[PDB]
Amino acid sequence: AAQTNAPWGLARISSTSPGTSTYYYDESAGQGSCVYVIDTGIEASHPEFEGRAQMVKTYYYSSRDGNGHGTHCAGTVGSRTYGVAKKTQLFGVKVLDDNGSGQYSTIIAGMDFVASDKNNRNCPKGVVASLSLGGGYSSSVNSAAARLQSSGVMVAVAAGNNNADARNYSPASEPSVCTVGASDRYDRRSSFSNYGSVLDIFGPGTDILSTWIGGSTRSISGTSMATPHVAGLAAYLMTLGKTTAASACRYIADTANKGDLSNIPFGTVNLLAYNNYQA
Ligand SMILES: [Ca+2]
Repeated sequence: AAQTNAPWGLARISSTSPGTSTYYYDESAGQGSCVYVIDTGIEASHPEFEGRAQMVKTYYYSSRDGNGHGTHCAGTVGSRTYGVAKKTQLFGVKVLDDNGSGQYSTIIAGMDFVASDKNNRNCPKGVVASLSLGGGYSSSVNSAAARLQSSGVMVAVAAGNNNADARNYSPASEPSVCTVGASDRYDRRSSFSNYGSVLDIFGPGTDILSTWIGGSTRSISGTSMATPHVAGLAAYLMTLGKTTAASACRYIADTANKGDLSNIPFGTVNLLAYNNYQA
């Protein structure tokens, strides 16, 4: 399949070189997988999701995304137009309020909640959890992500937006999950993106067009926007039979575009998520 004039990041994770705008992909498009977006929620009514999104939990007085963040990240995962894996099932878990603030212990709860709930869902092709959130370092927050991964969910986490070494941030530093740094449309590391030997992979993070609440779209930036590109890619790869939830971070690294980003500090992998479809 081909989707012309695509947001740059979808074209980028289907290309070897920057500077084009078509997204080349296999039409199975994540059918039969599932992705949990752990965030401010998902406006499931947004037609872009076409009936393929459900809130299934909240830790606040409402399950709605009243912030837009969770809706945008979810759109990059799996909206019809702006998503990677256009036919995956989406599940929302609202751990962030509407200003986009969550206490750790609520983030921990929602993470254990996925390890359990996946068992209430039909996801024959694999299950993925996309966490576009983080803060300082916590053994506990890290341990919750390592349980979610261990429970057979591919866990994708934002490396963080301070321009540092992500080894001081959580859940990013947790070593056993897949920590996602950011790039721009000219293959630069985004000027914020965190870096450090705990990163596994980069995906598109700077000027990412996706869904926003009210039915609407906006183009925002962050490792938060890079993270659901690599979650959706993993759903896409499960579904194709290439990899598995345990194995997907390694498979994505093995098949990445290798050398191609500017400003990988020393010591940070220079790897750019790639679907290997067109070549
Ligand atoms: Ca890893």
